[PDB]
Amino acid sequence: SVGAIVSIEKAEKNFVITYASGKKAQISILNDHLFRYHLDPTGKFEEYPTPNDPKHVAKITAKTMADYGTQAFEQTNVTDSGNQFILENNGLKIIFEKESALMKVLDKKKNQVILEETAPLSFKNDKATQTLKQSSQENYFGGGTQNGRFTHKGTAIQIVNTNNWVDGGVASPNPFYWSTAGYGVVRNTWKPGNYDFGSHDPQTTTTTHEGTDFDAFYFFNDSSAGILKDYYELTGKPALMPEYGFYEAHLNAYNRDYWVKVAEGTAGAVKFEDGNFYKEYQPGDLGNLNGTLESLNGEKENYQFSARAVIDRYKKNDMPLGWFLPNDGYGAGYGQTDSLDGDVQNLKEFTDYAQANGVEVGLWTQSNLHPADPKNPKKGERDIAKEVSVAGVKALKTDVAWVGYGYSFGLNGVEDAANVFVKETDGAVRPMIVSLDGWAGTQRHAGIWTGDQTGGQWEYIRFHIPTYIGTSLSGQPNVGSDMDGIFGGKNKEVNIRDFQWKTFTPVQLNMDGWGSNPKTPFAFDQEATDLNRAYLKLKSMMMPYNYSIAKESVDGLPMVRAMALEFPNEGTAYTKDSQYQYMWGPNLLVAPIYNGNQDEAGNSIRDGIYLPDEKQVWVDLFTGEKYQGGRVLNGVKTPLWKVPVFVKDGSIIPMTNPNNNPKEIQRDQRSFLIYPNGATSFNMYEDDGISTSYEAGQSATTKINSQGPKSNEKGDLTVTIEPTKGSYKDFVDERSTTLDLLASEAPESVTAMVGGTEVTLKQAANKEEFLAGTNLYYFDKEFQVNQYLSEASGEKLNQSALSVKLAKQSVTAKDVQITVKGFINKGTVDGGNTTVDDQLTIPANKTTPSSLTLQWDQVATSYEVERDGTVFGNIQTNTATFDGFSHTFRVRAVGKNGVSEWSEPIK
Ligand SMILES: CC(=O)N[C@@H]1[C@@H](O)[C@@H](O)[C@@H](CO)O[C@H]1O
Ligand SMILES: [Ca+2]
Repeated sequence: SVGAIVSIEKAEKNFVITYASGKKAQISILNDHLFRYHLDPTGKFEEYPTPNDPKHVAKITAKTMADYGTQAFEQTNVTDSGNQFILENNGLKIIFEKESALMKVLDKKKNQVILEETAPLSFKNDKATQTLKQSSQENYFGGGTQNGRFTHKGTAIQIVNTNNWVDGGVASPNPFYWSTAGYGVVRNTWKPGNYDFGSHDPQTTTTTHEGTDFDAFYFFNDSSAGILKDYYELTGKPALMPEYGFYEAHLNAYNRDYWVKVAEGTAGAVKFEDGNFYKEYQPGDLGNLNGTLESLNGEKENYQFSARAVIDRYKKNDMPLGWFLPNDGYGAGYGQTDSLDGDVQNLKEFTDYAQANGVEVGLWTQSNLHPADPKNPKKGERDIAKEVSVAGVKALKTDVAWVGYGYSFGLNGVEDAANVFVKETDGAVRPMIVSLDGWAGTQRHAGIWTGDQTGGQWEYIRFHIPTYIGTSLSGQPNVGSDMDGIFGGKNKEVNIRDFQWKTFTPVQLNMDGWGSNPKTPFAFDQEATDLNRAYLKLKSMMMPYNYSIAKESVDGLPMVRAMALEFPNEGTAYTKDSQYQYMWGPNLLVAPIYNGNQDEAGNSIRDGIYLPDEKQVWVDLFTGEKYQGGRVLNGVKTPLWKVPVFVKDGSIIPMTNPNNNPKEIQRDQRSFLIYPNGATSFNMYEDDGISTSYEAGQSATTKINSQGPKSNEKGDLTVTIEPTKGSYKDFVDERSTTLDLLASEAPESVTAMVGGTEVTLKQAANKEEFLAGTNLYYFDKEFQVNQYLSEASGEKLNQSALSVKLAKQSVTAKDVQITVKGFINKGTVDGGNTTVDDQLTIPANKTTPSSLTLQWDQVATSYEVERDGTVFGNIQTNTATFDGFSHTFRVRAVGKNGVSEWSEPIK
């Protein structure tokens, strides 16, 4: 081993620790809350760990140690205090016991010990292991894409390039974890590892990587946003996707296969527009069969089998479509010429057709992106420089066949590809790369998709929700996956539920040609197709809210937010009670349907809807039905048309007109859906949607403020839109403004100031008059947040809103202030009254490996059971089952006038 510390000297640029064994480590102070520790037997102490291949030159760190400056180091002292050596500055006391050589860190502003070694660094069996104290309330996140998982206390996770895309695998590892205690750690290695968060000993956390040295960055911070910002300053801020990357893509090969005319009901038969059924054959599987060769452009008596025909199908079905990959398949290619240049020209023609239709082109790549000889290529080589500058390609997907060796391979490849898009375009195209097999740093270039799974199975949704949440907790906000899987299909219900929740996620890939049916939003019956569209249109309408939380994700909280990120004071937000839900940015709680459980009316039964905060009203997005938080709801009846989504009362949600791609967005309009509740605020981000210029200041922000009464209360409402700050290519200064304000009664008065001058508002007599004029207001009892969903579901889904339209104005030179007297948005709050009812009798009076069921005698319009101090409600009968254990059970009844006293604790 290492032995006692004999000494810690302040050398020129770092602190040099000398151990009894003669082994040395360097501590580098980078800022007042971040330090590198490196124990290097070699004594070389090189800046960068050795990659898997010398040609791998992409670095884990995006900022060199020298770019952090010497100041923190200058303001760090080393003292000998008898039993300890101590390094101290304004941020950190870093304390080493001399004999044991154990390190602990005190965070000075908190005046707490955040990190404590409980056993020394071990180098046994060509592995480098740290051992840390784990506290009873300490929770852990990170590791990258940890398939099926986000919260790691009491578990071990593999920091391994597993190439396992299902539950329990790691699609994209990251040697980065953090503690709720207030520390994050990056291990400065390309080597695989294993982190054990007290799987067996719950007072001990061990972190192991293969190899012979120990190199790590420790950062301390009092907020989850600050931990990620530290990881981001260190390894790279996430890339901001272009607008189009938030829209569903279509991925398939259209250059390779043959379609053969077959009987309806033949296995793999697809109906085409000519009324006939065809089966697809790879050229190797065709044998003696007669079929039609596909092409990208459908120029060879083959149009319905083309890539263009798919773009035409998305248009005909009125489905949003952002981007298209037409070479996604093994040996597919993107042309049928005798040359790379011939092929690039065929791709260019497909790109012009796609762009005419508002769709961008990407390429899949199973290989290196450059010819052997760039000036003299071969047919069937790749040339990303030409694909980009001749053919106009803007996006890339990295197949496992390219990046599958993991670790340094993927980051080098993605760093390379990203640099090519920006240089070849002079920054007119920002990177849009979807990858996997990532590492620390990947997020600065690429988002991830979760790989190959089977859809049309509820497990496809169940495992994916925590997958998304953990990837985002690991400093990768750009996360996505196949729409209903690359394999399987034939389950309408699962197909509908997949589109539903992926509305509130970054990247949606229609990964076509391997499944039990085509992979499109229109693969099922009219009902599925009409719900799919409703939910894709809702995403398109939410694009201003979506883009603003994406900008926030570049240097802050990710877009998919673990409940703990938005409610850090609630135990429930940190555990598996939060594994199947999340906040989509600040304002929406998404609790997807993930199983086939139904009542006798055919609705899905949704158990375990965690609504945080006992003081907070939650509003059903679609219906307006209000719910009180501090509770987990069981038995929430969800029909097929619906996915459980609740607005945080107080929310401001920037919206736009429904659209099928970014060029259909009306840039001379702006719209705000608002749920006034005290004083709330939003920062709307925007830029040119496509270039690197956002990195060089070419963006604008608009700050919106709602200053209204409390949930369900009457008062003055003042909505303010502050002057837009910043500019960018094709910025539109002149815009008309809509406010939709959820309200239960017609208001007393509505006035407006624009840049300090009144604007006379007339009251509309009807919806038609309101939607035709401006400088108007209107109390609308038939306000439909999503008309497509009203019409798909067969419900009106009418809410009451106060809607306010202002004429076009300069958003840069003039603010907006709307004032509403007699503003109220009131409905009955479910679980609104938790006050003891004296007149309600306290409730009177199947075990498996870990599923306890509890029963009692019938008082009460429902009951509530407290399960280890967590309140489960909406229990509509006299039994309830609690599972997912390795516990205590107080119940109470619920009448029309509050609850009963809690029964005594049962075990
Ligand atoms: C993990 C992975 O690479 N999956 C891909 C799948 O997404 C697709 O690109 C397919 C070719 O159509 O090849 C697979 O290798
Ligand atoms: Ca094909």
